[PDB]
Amino acid sequence: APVKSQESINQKLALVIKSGKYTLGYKSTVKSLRQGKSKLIIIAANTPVLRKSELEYYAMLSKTKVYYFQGGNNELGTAVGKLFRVGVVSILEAGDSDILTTLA
Repeated sequence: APVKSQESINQKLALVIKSGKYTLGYKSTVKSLRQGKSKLIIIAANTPVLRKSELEYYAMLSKTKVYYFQGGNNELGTAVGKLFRVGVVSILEAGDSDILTTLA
């Protein structure tokens, strides 16, 4: 619902995911964050303190920005395939648009 126009992060991130490199769902992000290889994580859930903080810890172990898209709707599933129905994503080689040096 793009009245919360922060939501256009989805639009720019799908524009990226068209050819820039990503990972999807807790284990898949946690994997490639522990590979150090991200520059941005999306967490589209109203995420509890210990689970946000572990993602945030991997964002800090890697060199990665954190974006809490925490509106329960998680419209981010438009960029990545809504089947997860919470939107935890991370972006690595964004070789398309600037997104993770614009959010920096």
